[PDB]
Amino acid sequence: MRECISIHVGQAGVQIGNACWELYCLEHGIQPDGQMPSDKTIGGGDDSFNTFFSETGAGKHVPRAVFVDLEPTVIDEVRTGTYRQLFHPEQLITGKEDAANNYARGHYTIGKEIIDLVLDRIRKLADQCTGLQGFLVFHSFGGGTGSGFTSLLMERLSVDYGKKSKLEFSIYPAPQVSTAVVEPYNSILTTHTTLEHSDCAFMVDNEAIYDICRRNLDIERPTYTNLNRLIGQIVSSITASLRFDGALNVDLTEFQTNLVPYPRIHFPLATYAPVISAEKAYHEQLSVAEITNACFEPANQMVKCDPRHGKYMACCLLYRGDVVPKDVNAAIATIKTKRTIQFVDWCPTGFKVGINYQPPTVVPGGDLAKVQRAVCMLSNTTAIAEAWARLDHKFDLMYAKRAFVHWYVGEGMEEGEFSEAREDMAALEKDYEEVGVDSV
Amino acid sequence: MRECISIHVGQAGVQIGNACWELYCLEHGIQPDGQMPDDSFNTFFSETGAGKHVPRAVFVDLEPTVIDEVRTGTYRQLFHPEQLITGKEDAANNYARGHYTIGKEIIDLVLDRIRKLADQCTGLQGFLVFHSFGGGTGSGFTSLLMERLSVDYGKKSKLEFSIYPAPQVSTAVVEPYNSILTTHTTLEHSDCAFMVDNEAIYDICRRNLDIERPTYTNLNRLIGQIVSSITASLRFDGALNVDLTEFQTNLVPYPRIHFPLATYAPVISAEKAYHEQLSVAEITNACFEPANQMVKCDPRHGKYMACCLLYRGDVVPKDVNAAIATIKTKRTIQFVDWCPTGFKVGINYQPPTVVPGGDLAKVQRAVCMLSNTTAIAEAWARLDHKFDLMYAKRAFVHWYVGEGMEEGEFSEAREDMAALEKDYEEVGV
Amino acid sequence: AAKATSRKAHLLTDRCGQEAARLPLPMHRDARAQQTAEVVHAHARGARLTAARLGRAQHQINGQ
Amino acid sequence: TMTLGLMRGTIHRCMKFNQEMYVTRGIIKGPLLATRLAQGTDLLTRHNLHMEKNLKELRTTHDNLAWGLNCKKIGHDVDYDVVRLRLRQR
Amino acid sequence: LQQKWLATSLKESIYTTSYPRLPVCAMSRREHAIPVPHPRLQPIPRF
Amino acid sequence: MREIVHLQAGQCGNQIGAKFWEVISDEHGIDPTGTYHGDSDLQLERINVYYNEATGGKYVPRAVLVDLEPGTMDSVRSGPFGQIFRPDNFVFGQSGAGNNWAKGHYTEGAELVDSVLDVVRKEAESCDCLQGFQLTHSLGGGTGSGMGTLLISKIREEYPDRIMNTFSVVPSPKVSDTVVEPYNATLSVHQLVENTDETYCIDNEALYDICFRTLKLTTPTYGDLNHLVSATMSGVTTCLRFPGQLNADLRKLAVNMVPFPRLHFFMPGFAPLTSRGSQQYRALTVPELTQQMFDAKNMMAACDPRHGRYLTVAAVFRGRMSMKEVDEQMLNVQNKNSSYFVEWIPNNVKTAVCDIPPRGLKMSATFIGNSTAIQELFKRISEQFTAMFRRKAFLHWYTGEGMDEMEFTEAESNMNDLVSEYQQYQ
Repeated sequence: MRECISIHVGQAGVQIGNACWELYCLEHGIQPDGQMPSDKTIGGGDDSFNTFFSETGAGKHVPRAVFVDLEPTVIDEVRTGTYRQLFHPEQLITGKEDAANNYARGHYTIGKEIIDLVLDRIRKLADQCTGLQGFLVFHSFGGGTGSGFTSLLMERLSVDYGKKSKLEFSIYPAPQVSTAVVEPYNSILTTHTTLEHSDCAFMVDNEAIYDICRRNLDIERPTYTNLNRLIGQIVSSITASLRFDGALNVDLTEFQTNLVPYPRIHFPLATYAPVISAEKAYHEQLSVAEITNACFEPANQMVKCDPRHGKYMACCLLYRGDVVPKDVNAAIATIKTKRTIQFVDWCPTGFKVGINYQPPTVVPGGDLAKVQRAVCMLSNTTAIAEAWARLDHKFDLMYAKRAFVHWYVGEGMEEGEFSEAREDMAALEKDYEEVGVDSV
Repeated sequence: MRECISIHVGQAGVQIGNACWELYCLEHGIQPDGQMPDDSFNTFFSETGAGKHVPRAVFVDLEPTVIDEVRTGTYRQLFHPEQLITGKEDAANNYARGHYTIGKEIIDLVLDRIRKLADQCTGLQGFLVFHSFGGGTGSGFTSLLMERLSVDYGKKSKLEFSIYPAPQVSTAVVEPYNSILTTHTTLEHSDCAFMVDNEAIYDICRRNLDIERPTYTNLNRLIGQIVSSITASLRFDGALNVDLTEFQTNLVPYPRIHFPLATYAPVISAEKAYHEQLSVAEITNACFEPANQMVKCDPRHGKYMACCLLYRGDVVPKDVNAAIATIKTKRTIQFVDWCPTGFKVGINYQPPTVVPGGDLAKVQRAVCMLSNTTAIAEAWARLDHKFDLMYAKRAFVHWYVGEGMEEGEFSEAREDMAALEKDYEEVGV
Repeated sequence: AAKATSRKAHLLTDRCGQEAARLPLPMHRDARAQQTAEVVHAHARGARLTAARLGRAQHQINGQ
Repeated sequence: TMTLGLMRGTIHRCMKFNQEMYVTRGIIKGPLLATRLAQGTDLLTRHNLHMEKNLKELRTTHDNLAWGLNCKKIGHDVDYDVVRLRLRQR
Repeated sequence: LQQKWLATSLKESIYTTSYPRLPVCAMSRREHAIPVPHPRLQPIPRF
Repeated sequence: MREIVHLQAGQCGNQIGAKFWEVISDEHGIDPTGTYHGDSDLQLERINVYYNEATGGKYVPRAVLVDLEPGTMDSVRSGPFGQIFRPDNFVFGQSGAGNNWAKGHYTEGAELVDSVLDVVRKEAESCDCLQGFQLTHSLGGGTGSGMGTLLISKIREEYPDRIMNTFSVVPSPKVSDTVVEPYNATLSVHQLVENTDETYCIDNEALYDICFRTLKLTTPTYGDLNHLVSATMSGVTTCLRFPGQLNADLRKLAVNMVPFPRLHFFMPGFAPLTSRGSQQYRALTVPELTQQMFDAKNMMAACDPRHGRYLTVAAVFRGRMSMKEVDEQMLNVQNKNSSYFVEWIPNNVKTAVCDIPPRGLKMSATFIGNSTAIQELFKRISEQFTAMFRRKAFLHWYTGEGMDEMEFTEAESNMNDLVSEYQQYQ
């Protein structure tokens, strides 16, 4: 009744759909065959699995997922992994050759034969659910499938459903260490489709998540799979309020109502507070004040921007576990007093809280500790006009000598986007400071 | 709710923070694991839902081989891993190394960890700062901490207890330039400021105790016996109490004069105190005789202009007041005319705790006087006399200039001392 | 040439250096509050004279 | 050598100066923790702004300086070895 | 003089020798301490 | 964390770099296969200052050992301790200089520096925060005296903040090994003052006048003489490797010993020196490690400072006592010989305390003495270089190697004045 249909695009999407869906089989007690042994759940209403799982004709729960790639060698690990019987066979889509760090290939030439088969399966998971809240998108800016085809799938998700909610939790490129060369041509040219055809949009930079797992957790030499875990903890806390019982629930519409003041302005910042190890969980109590102050600490963000340069426009606090409304409201009063955090002059109240009783679930082979409490916070700031400005820094630097652009024209891309879709980004670079400048 | 967050900086920071934080583990009931085998620990220790008592301390050094030993030995699980801050190279008997270049990447990790303890304390009384002028971190970084401590907290109480260099011997050569130029920053950035001199504890430990040939540890214990009497009233009950706000109120008449002394009365061995009466008269006589002080300068040239007394154990207010009325009258001691009464007393019930392996016995009475005087004008006189004896030939100055520093600090830090050397006889008259 | 250019640049740098009240003094909340409370005690003693005359009138009226 | 002495004086002066300027921003923050104080702090702003412009300028200038310096040492040692080899030929 | 004359601590840091673990029974009894069974006067109004 | 990357040069450089790495290997317990069979774990804490890491428990040094003919590294590869150095780290030429500066300064040296300048950037960059380098050569050869001065001049240009020390071997003034050894020495010294941080001075009759008279020996080998200058050579980096109450390192001694960057000329010493039959007959106490240092016999330069002034005086102590009874001797020696210090310093004696003694020993001390007794050392080169050059002796070895006579003339004026710079402070 309160369903949410994930869509994961690309190798980044598929490798995140291997960590998100391992979390949801321990959160609701699903063995990797699909079976649930115990009909009762420890904190919910015996149908908490309906936002993600669905009953079938064997007593078997099958997810509401579609995995997309333009390449077989990352999804055939899923089809021969431990969870090979959890997934329906047509929910994992593969092509035969990849778009290969390019926009026009995955948008105009190669993306055109996987645009039709996917929309047969999207309209099947969205006809089973009577109460769909909205899709979720897990894509990557710097690929060929996660940028060319995702902008092709957003553009046709607009007309087939209209004003349905769609959220993307994307991987923007890092400011320092990107794995590619022609990533900035793809990364700029999809920033149009996240502004028109998107309802909310978060950004993670893997260089920023490297700074946490090396520092807060004690994993020297992490991998991508000690980073895919922490993105599942953000996603679960967002939709934990749908599944398990709580004092104040927050849906997906109470997100957009409170932190999206204007429809050109939907880029908040994801932060998850008690990221500590079980040798440093022994030392410090983890009260509500110690987990609501650490989100405001700029070293703990999941993007490479600092909100001391920006004006906080709105916020969204999400509390899991052993939290009382007495102490949630008690430590909100402290952060108003300090002058390090500054709100904009037209948002006087500026908050929203959500309390879920269910403590977050730890995984075997995992890395965190089992904690009583947690906080996920999504604040949107005028400190995004510095993240965009470190990619005009390197689009114009490369495009001035017209370097790689022969790859794009002969695949079907007109030359307009190399002058338009950066000036498309110039306005949203200029909007964000005007909507955060003081009254006259 | 009576917290006293300690700051110790250097190789005088951690060799003293080892001895000071060893006394409190036996002053209250603390295992060196951190557990216990009736709430006085809330000044220094903090709780958890497992019974563990983690101190509210910071140990700062720029040299790993001083603090990689405290995290190696006996008192290992007591200290938090992050409460002890270490650099990667040492500032090496210098100022600009400690103040500008190397001190700028340890000024940031400390101020995150001072803020984390201070947010935990509700009724935080104030910080304590112990360091040494004779080094790089203790004299360059420490004045950089207090230049960035006053902006974060303002009028919050910050006490000094520094290891000034000795007037006869000293461990080094260029050590005056660190000792001169720390005072230009620690005048506007220090509330009260004690002094010691290690040769004035060398002679005490061999005369007033039978233990000759000591180490600094047998000097570290008596330094840690001053600090117990400073925070004496905040944890254990008293007939009259003192507090952290009380010392600077009755010993700092002027904000450019915040220099008391320190003296501990019953310094007699584990045997020689066991065969002699130790009445309250017979401990207040020791703190006034000029061979028992924790500095090497006699106040017979000077004038006592404020005082403070602390008391422990088996004290009665009658016998306190019978021996005060003698030392008012003797003319080996004189006061300045403008302090009419000149005392402050404070009585703590609890007798002091014997340290196993120390050199003092089970006693019943004690005095920690803090008497500021005019006989520190013969301390800055000697630290000047050997500074313009050696600035005339520019004898070391090239070490300092090319280290994120300019030359003009030297020619003003002496002219700052000239005003404060002229301050101490206008008030002295 | 380039050396002379660097020389003139360093000259401009020294000019900026020599160029370096309109700023708030490091300490001054103290003085401001002092002057303000002095004005306070002033108006206070004014009202004091006023009400002392008032009470002399009051004792006269009590006699009446 | 002469240009190098120039750079030395300039850089050291700059160091001490902007150190004292950050010290002044610190005095600002201190007094802070009224509207005239705000105006004085905006003055601090414009001042340290010209200050960092000056800092960037000095950086680039001494950069060009050391670049030409390497060029010079290069040519010089080149011709020195040339003279030595001419002597060898003799 | 015989214990001084006749003699594995040759290799010893002073922090290990001068700071060992003290016995479990030399710990101070807090005879004169305000009892904590009745909670102390504290501003439990958080304001 | 902190590292020391080590430079050697020649026959002096390899018959001293074979014994210095023997005393360090006994200090941290290293057998000649690499591994560790020591007792404690203070012997493995700061071992990364000198030793790298490899497969298993192998610790191979940070050693650069250089010559211009491999008849010196054929021996040091084939000693007892020759399988401990990595085989790439020897650098050898084909035809050496052999007692001529210019041959190993331009002709053969300067074509060989382009592989030594690769073995140092492969190995200084492995270290995390390198403290600096050491060198130990002789000013009387052609390998270290010419090319070792050319690596000093060409490693201070890539890494100009890391430390540069020299255990140099200055000429023996009385009986000398080579005729033309003044020419090799005096041209290195002008090349030495501008590109070295701090300089020791190690003479060989300064070692002979100890081992004859103090250790009572009548068969003193160089393998005996290289212990006396590796007992000090590891006696300066003690507090990096072992803890104490008060620490030091190579950076903190030169801070208190270089008043001005023309003034870093020391003369070292060593306290506990007695015979084997005069061994048990002395109690090894504090004043009997500081009655020996200030005496005019212990020093490792052949120059007596009774004529001069101790400008500044260092000390670094070992053993679990330097705390109060050293502070009544350093107070005593500053008062009794009251005319051997100059006025314009407050006090001169610096102090560090390492608590771990040398193996088989109880207590020690080591001296680093910045003096005005080196300006009588450089005058006996330039009273024999001007007793040679007016008659243009041996000069055809130098003008035909690409030098010129003004380069000979310049090293007169820039060492005659450095004596005239030191000469005022007496």
